[PDB]
Amino acid sequence: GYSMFAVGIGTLLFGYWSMMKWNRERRRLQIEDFEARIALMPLFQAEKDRRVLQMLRENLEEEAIIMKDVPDWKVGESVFHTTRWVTPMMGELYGLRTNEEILSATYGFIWYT
Amino acid sequence: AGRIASFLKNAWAKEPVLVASFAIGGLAIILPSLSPYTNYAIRINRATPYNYPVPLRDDGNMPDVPSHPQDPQGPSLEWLKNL
Amino acid sequence: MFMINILSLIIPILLAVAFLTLVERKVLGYMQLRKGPNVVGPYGLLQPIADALKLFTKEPLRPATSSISMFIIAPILALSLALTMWVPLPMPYPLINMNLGVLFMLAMSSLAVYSILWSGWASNSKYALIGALRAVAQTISYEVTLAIILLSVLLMNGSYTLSTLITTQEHIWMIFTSWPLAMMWFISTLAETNRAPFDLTEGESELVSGFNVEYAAGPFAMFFMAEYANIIMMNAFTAILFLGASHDPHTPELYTINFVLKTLALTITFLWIRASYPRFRYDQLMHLLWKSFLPLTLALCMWHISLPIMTASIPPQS
Amino acid sequence: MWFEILPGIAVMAACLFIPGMATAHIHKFTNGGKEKRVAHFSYQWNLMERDRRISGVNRYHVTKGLENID
Amino acid sequence: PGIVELPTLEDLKVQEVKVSSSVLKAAAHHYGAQCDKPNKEFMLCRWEEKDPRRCLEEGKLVNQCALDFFRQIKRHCAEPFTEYWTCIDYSGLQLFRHCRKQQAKFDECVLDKL
Amino acid sequence: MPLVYMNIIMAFAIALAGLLMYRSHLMSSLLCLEGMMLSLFIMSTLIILNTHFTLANMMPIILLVFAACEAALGLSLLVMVSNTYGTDYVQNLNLLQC
Amino acid sequence: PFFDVQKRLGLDLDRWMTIQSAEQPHKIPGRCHAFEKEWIECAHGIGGIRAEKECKIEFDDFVECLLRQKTMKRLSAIKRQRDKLIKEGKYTPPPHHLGKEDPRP
Amino acid sequence: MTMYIAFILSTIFVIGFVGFSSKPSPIYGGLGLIVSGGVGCGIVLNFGGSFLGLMVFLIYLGGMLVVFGYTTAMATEMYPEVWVSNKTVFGAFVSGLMMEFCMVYYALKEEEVEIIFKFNGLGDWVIYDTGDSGFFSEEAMGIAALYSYGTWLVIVTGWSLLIGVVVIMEITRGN
Amino acid sequence: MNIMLTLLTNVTLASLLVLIAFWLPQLNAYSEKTSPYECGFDPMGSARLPFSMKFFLVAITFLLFDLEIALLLPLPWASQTNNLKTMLTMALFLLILLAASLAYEWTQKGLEWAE
Ligand SMILES: CCCCCCCCCCCCCCCCC[C@@H](O)O[C@H](CO[C@H](O)CCCCCCCCCCCCCCC)COP(=O)(O)OCC[N+](C)(C)C
Ligand SMILES: CCCCCCCCCCCCCCCCC[C@@H](O)O[C@H](CO[C@H](O)CCCCCCCCCCCCCCC)COP(=O)(O)OCC[N+](C)(C)C
Ligand SMILES: CCCCCCCC/C=C\CCCCCCCC(=O)O[C@H](COC(=O)CCCCCCC/C=C/CCCCCCCC)COP(=O)(O)OCCN
Ligand SMILES: CCCCCCCC/C=C\CCCCCCCC(=O)O[C@H](COC(=O)CCCCCCC/C=C/CCCCCCCC)COP(=O)(O)OCCN
Repeated sequence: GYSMFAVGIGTLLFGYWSMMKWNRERRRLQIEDFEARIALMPLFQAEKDRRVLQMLRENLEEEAIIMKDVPDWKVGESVFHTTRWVTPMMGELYGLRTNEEILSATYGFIWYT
Repeated sequence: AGRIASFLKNAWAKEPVLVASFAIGGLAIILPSLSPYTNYAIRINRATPYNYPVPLRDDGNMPDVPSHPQDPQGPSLEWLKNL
Repeated sequence: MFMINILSLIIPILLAVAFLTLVERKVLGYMQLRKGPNVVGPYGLLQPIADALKLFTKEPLRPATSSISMFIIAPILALSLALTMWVPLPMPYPLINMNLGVLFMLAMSSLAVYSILWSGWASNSKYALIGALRAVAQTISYEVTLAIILLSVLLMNGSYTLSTLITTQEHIWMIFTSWPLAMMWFISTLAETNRAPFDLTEGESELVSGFNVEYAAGPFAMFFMAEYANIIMMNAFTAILFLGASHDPHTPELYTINFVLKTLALTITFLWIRASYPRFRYDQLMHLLWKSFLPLTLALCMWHISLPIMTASIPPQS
Repeated sequence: MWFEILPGIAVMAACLFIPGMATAHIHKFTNGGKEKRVAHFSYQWNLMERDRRISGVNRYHVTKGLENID
Repeated sequence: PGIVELPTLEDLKVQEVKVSSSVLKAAAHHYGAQCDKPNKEFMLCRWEEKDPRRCLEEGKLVNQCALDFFRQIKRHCAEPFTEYWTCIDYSGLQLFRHCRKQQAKFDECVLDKL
Repeated sequence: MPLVYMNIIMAFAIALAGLLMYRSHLMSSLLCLEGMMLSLFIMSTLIILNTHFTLANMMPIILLVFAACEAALGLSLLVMVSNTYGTDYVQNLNLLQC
Repeated sequence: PFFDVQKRLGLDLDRWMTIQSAEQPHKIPGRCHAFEKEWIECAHGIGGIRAEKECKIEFDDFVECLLRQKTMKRLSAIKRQRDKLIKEGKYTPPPHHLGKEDPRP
Repeated sequence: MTMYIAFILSTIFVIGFVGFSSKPSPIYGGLGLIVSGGVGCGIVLNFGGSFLGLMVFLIYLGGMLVVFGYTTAMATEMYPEVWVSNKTVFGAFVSGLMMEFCMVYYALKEEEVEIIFKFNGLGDWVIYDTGDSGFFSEEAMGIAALYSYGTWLVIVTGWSLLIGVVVIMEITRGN
Repeated sequence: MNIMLTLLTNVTLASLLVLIAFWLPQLNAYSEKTSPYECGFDPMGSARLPFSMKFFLVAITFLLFDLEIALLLPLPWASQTNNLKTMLTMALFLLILLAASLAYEWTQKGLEWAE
């Protein structure tokens, strides 16, 4: 019985040592690719800003055209009392677009498998 | 001393599963407080940059904040590479 | 092109089940100093085809006292879930890549039990009811232990993603770090698939045919297909979880071959186990899971929570 | 025998080889020949969506190198 | 409640960076080393202003710095870099680890030329 | 509001009505109680995910824990009622009046 | 009725989870973090009776961020007018709203 | 608008609720509640709640298995009732079905305040957030926070579970 | 969307197998053939009579131990936090009360089946 238990515990200790080294290396690798993401984030933020603002401007121009006949409609009138920037709702950005873009924007990531 | 000896003897003879279970549970409870690497695990968790490090507005009174990543100030992960 | 992949996954799995029937008959034969099927086709190769054709050209009967709707729904559920349980398995790439693949496997398995329960109840026969209640008891017996064992083993992996298990084991099999949990997990998969010595629900000696005694022809063949598919699926999962095969990104066929060999070894081990042992009484199985496996499993869960912290070995991907 | 059990085992092994090999080949065929992209988190999905937009053919797999920045 | 002011589509134009995510990931470390100044200026603007409309010029400087960086890379060694980002691009997770020879060659290239 | 929210609130109302109007079996009422909990879990989860309240992601789990305790409590009482009468019928429990 | 043991002992048994603007893991913000921050700072220390009248603007903005009732109304109005003008052929939608845009990074 | 998948899923949710609230045999009540749990898993999955959806599905599967055992043990009758074997069960089922129908019609073709407030529809996709960041799942982070932020919650729930075991032992003792 | 197609395909295949099984073979159904099986003879009572459950107490306990699993599944993510001493203390505390509730029901003869 001693020999069996000893072989078992030795096997476990070898496995623990190996996994310790391997998981430390994996954590270093994760830090490295996280830092790549960090170095890349400003460019993504800049172009995301420009993309959002361009979609909002296009919607604003199309809404100036569409809502000219209705009598008392301010084009581009906010629904908030505050004057600070509000992150656009998904519907506002893609409100006047095709169902394929709306589907890709709402459920594209959830459904990707 | 001799009461618990024969007690653990009878337990190892009658219920080795419960003996091993209580041994493993007790080890799991007490060993983490005696380890020098628990702090290493806390530090490893703290060194993982999940979100963007927002820069600080320099006011001329920050001698210990880097002005470029490769500058010598700021935290170092050298201890981690040799770990 | 995705439906091509779905069919590519499913058609082969059903063929592998068909020929697992033959392999089991021959392995049990040779362990019993006989041969098993060697007449229908060279080396009994055509025996599964004859069995399938014989079953789907025989008259299916609906019992007079049975609830027809659940009677017919139960085998559909069984076979469709048996096929569904394969889609997140990374071989080395999965058909469906999930973040929580292990937990999806748990939920689908837990839903699989209802088909046995419903079929027994729908039948409105005494032996079918006894088989169904044995199934209730079996789930109560192994469900808590099986989940906590997965949790304990998965702590080293860092997530519930099945494809991460390949990276976790690039240098060593995870059985060298958790062979006690591996033993208890193997026995829990024996109980979870209703296999000897834990196959109480069928109860062939005791209850003649258990839950499916009423079932005939095609509906019966569907229950059989589902069970054997589950036997291969569990073993494949066991292989991925404890014996990770080295994966080369530019040559995944090597991983596929290694993985298939390991799952075949585990399946043949099930057949061996069936050839070797007497059947457990159903009350005894509950005692075995609740008085021996659950204390050790709780202690080993504590140990596997404490160990990566003690040793600064915690895995990536919160 | 015992080696007469091996033909059925070989047929079963050939049937089990198919799903993984088919998934690998179909992934490579429908992802530009380079191992279908994994998006477990929304940052990877954003990378894929940006890649789809800049390709010009509405396919994420097509990759634009330094030959696209004049 | 007041009209929302938006930039015109003319002020939103810029010379885009039209390289894919594998190229960006292969260059990311040196790109974060070299273009740190405008990127940090832009992120400080962005996080103090809390308005994307107030940090357009910083974003355009970000684009121009990235384009200058990539132009230097193209001018001094496109071939080691292409090797490296092709290796990176094959991977479905785009893992840095499977490409260490190509990364080593690219790193020696930039260290000696620039 | 959204159509999905309306449907979940309707599910709660239907289960509540089911609990209120008894038939013969107690187990059916116990099921209705479980149904109410299920709809509460779904509703709270939808609200929490939508508003991105991160720390509130744990409260539906607590909800499930307590729901399990309530379910266990209900089944114990059913065991005792059935042992007394050989049946889980509501009509049997009429010993005490107002 | 309410014995404030937390405030007397300075414990924080459940106050960490009461609002959306309070110290989330990894600094993940709530969808309506700024609106709630504003409504909380506007009404702090003035009592319940004054806060309902004097901070109604911040609270109305907060509720609009939460449920977005006015935004959906405005979008519905715009799309109904678009449907009406398109049916008669008076208005033609732009190409970048039909799937033929020049996408940008 | 887009495919109205979640609307179909929530309607099937309501239908399963009508199924088990009609108070037919428990074998069919548990079936209805299993269907509801599965489609609610799907509903939550479509909003980014993978863990919570899969978890509620798992929990309710276990619960309904226990309930099936208890139904055969104590809820049996010579002729268990289905939705069409009884005027009372069938009437409740039909009334629930067409009540859901009336609510859905009145809500989607015009804009009425049923009880709490009103709604026009538009599909669920409009209220999303278009947020772009992260190497993690925010749901998983908020749920993992139970062990660092939610110490008090862990304490009270663990105590209640231990007390629940003690309580069922006390109730089922007899004497 | 791919998982929905997969589930649809699997359910459709199984339903088509059932359809073939019921519409291809010759059917000769009579009352003797369709009667309940009880090994040669007619059943005495109904199979819908109450069937006593002797493990009724372990079944209720399973409901409470199954929810312990919902509280323990986030543990791989909880390990990534910075205050590991609080996380470990809490995780250990949770499993200890789970072991104590098992020890309570075990010592009070709650795991023995009714006789
Ligand atoms: C006055 C009477 C005292 C004794 C009787 C009290 C009866 C109630 C039981 C215990 C009272 C609760 C006290 C603990 C409240 C938890 C919060 C506090 O302790 O801080 C925690 C400290 O954690 C410690 O581990 C305390 C928990 C230890 C308690 C375990 C056992 C105690 C309960 C025993 C009785 C319960 C029922 C019976 C079961 C045996 C977390 O601090 P920290 O993580 O730094 O920072 C959090 C902020 N972050 C997230 C931004 C970083
Ligand atoms: C692997 C899964 C997919 C496999 C792929 C194949 C899919 C197979 C689908 C399952 C059906 C196949 C079953 C095989 C036998 C056919 C069963 C049935 O459809 O045939 C008869 C259907 O016939 C009907 O009884 C009435 C005949 C005509 C009905 C009119 C329908 C409208 C058609 C108008 C006629 C004009 C020409 C139509 C063509 C354009 C039923 O007669 P019945 O005797 O009871 O059943 C016993 C069948 N036996 C004899 C073989 C044992
Ligand atoms: C501080 C550690 C805590 C965490 C670890 C534990 C986690 C999980 C393990 C505990 C699970 C609950 C255990 C429940 C105990 C039940 C006791 C009992 O009544 O069973 C006895 C059997 O056990 C006993 O004999 C009673 C207690 C005897 C001692 C058991 C172990 C006590 C501790 C032993 C080891 C001490 C510490 C380890 C040191 C190792 C040496 C270095 C009766 O057996 P039956 O099933 O009824 O037999 C029926 C047929 N005749
Ligand atoms: C330095 C820190 C290390 C921490 C500790 C780690 C070392 C742990 C050492 C002990 C490990 C033991 C793990 C075993 C778990 C269960 C053992 C057990 O006791 O179970 C048996 C019962 O278990 C069985 O015998 C199994 C029954 C079914 C057998 C099925 C086939 C046999 C197994 C075939 C080979 C198994 C291969 C498993 C792994 C496969 C690869 C994945 C108890 O039952 P009884 O003897 O009746 O006593 C109860 C009353 N006192």
